[PDB]
Amino acid sequence: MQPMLNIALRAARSAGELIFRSIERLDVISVNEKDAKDYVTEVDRAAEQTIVAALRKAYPTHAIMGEEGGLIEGSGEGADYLWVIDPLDGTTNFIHGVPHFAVSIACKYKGRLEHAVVLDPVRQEEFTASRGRGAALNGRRLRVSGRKSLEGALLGTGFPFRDNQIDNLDNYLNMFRSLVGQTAGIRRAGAASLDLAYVAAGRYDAFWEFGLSEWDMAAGALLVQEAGGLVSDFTGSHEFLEKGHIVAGNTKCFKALLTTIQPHLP
Amino acid sequence: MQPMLNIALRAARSAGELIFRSIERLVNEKDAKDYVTEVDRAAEQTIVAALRKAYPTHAIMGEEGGLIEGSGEGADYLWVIDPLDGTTNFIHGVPHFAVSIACKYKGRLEHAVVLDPVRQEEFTASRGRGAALNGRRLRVSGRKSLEGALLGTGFPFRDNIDNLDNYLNMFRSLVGQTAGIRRAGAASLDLAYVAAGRYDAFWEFGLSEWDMAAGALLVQEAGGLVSDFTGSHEFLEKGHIVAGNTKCFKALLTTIQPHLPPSLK
Ligand SMILES: O=C(O)c1cc(O)c(O)c(O)c1
Repeated sequence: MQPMLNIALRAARSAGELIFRSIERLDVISVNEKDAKDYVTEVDRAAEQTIVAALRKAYPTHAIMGEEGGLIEGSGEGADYLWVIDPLDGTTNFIHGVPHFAVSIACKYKGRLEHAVVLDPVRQEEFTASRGRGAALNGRRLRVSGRKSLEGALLGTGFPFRDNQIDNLDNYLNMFRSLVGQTAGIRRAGAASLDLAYVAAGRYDAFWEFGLSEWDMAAGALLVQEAGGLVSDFTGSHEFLEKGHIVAGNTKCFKALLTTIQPHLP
Repeated sequence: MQPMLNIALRAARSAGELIFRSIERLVNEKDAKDYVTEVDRAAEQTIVAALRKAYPTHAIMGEEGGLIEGSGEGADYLWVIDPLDGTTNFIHGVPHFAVSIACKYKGRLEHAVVLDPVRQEEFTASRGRGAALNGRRLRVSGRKSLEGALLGTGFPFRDNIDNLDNYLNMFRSLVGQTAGIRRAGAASLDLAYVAAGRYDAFWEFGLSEWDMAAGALLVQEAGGLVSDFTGSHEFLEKGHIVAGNTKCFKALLTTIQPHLPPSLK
């Protein structure tokens, strides 16, 4: 409804239609191990081109930070706007044909989250927010869940590394373990932007993950904030975008989750 | 597609439309379980009415209703119904859950439906006919190893550090090779995703027969392999299952046997 948000939304829609046609072709004509990385890079960069063309047609002086393309500075007052783009969040899902992935676009004005779009092109779920305007899913206002504690909570999470990183891993599995008793479930769906959007819509009561990139978190974090939730890093501060670890939730479940993970950090 | 499978498919469609309207509306914690029991039993009634309109002599085993014997020749047919698989997702509004209907003839899996009513994805199979998603032939993935594999898994319980440790050990060993491990929260859809090539393999323990029956037939008919944790074919009875493409099934089975007690073997 704000012109900048509408621009971002149409760019996400075009990218998502491209991604949807790609998955359709994938599902009938089956790429093998070696080709998978190259197919993903191709679809990623085609969707990013779609988005960036649409954005720059309206705001050519803005700064752009894409997953495929890196950081490109803006000029004049446009230098105060930074687009943070994951054109395809959930690439492993995508390349396997798992229908759970999103386009993720955030706009920051002087370093504050200003606009956000997370678009599931399969389910056709459009999560939007502007700073101080609240959040919507396909036009309906979003609210975080009301659950009062982790008792029976449904959490989201993820471990995005798939390396040797035995320190991190153990710590994570310790966090995970402490959460297993109270919660009704933990889900590992494979796209952090959709996990944050689901926190915002009330579908998850909270979410925690480390090892993320800015483009994975930016839009979904604004969604959670504007839906009435809380978002921070693992230490409780607001440097999640920079550090790559994030806790998001409704008020009570955010607080309980943060407390629960404290013993498994220094 | 054979008339018995088409009957099962229409029953799943009606149940799924009911489930979809139910999700649309949703309410605090205490009432949640009663709402879910209501929707569960309404969907099961829908399914069972449709099935028995065609095969009144068949045996029926639903999650809500238990087992009812059949009669005559019909006693050799057993329908195994989960009317709503993935209730925690459902009650939270997470759009990942399915209706699961299997038909067994003399104890062997004969027909199968797994229906995602949100994404409108209809997984169908008959014994010796192969599997389809919305009418298109399904094949298990071609990946030759766990390198870059996407696996699926689940914990039905959370009462249990008896079980807990066991799983978390398995999990850890699998993290290096695979591209990802997923916990989506509906075993019937995890098996259907193995069948369609979306997961390269899947393992879970603590399941009920109605959770596994249809998806197991889907995997078999899509060219995959399905067994229990010991490698035998008593997954329906034991509640632990491994399914996958041929190589990733084999690798996953090998990987998890050393991390089990003799209890799950
Ligand atoms: O193995 C996992 O837990 C995992 C793997 C992923 O590729 C991923 O994006 C994620 O959020 C979780």
